[PDB]
Amino acid sequence: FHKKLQDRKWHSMASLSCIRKNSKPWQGGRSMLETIKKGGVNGLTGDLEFGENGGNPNVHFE
Amino acid sequence: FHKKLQDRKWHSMASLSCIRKNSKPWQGGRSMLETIKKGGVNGLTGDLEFGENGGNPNVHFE
Amino acid sequence: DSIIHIGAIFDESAKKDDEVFRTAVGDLNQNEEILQTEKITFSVTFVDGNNPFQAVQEACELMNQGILALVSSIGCTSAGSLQSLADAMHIPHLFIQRSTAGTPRSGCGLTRSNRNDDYTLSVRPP
Amino acid sequence: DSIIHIGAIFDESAKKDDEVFRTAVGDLNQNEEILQTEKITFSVTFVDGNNPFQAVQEACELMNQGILALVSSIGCTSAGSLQSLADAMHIPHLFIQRSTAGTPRSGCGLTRSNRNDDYTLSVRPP
Repeated sequence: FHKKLQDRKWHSMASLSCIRKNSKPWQGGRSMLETIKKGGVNGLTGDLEFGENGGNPNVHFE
Repeated sequence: FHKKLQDRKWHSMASLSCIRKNSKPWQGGRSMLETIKKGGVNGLTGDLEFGENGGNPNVHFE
Repeated sequence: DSIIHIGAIFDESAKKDDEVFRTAVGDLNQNEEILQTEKITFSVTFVDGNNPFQAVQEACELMNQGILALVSSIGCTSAGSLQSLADAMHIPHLFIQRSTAGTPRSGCGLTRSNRNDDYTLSVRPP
Repeated sequence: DSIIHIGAIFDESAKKDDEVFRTAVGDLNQNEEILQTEKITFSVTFVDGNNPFQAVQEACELMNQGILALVSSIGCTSAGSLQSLADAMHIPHLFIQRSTAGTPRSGCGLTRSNRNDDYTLSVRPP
């Protein structure tokens, strides 16, 4: 969200409705998903990021 | 449906809405379910009926 | 005027289930002994049986039209979502389990919440 | 005024996930380097994770309030229904798979319809 606000690409949230005649997706959703998908952070699990398949690849077993 | 009409215990169908503030179940539904559940017919599968668990008990393997 | 209306939700692979469903309604509407003065009408919707939200949405649209019962012919993936919807709305749900690609059936192992009354009747045997 | 609002759907067994979620929002709202002028707000709903219709309904209520993303911590039973809802509504879905009773995880095997864009990001590793 910080990167989206610091790149002048913000799309405001919308009130959506499910199972209605004129139900419509969030117009900001595709750009937000792509921004989140290529994000990466160092946290409590180690490194959290996503591969091309949309899944976190990182794991360690002892 | 024939039995429910004959017994004079018809409940009209209702237009229902899912995921709305005043979504409400069909008032005729409980009595209709119980009427269907204790139904039994001879058909293309042999005998179709339901046990107490709500499942058809009848099957034959060759 | 028609007061007997039923809904049906079919998997996209279940075209033969729709054909037989329509034939069965036809046969009954020609039977003078059963429902002597009333014709059965219906609304049928095909859905991706691997999309449970689509199955719920389309089943909800049929309930908005007004139905006495919901017939489903579908696999286990969307079965749990339809059963829980039927329980919430008090709509009798006649569930015909379809197997994937003619594979032997296994139980759906649904673990469906038993706190609420079960509106689902499982048409195929165990 | 808040323009950053996120939704969360938790299983009834996931009280610790809610506590940590709220703490993480707290920690970020104290961080001056990230989101320098904006506080994160949120709406959290607990659901029966074996009821997929309830999970969809409550996730839809969060989307009606207005959210930028949906976080879920839930088992496989309602995962397919939330993923298909997220795909329909274009809401980024951050899915944290919970195992039942500390059992070893297996893949959900939901086989989500691949015709539509996938809005689900699987947070836990394979």
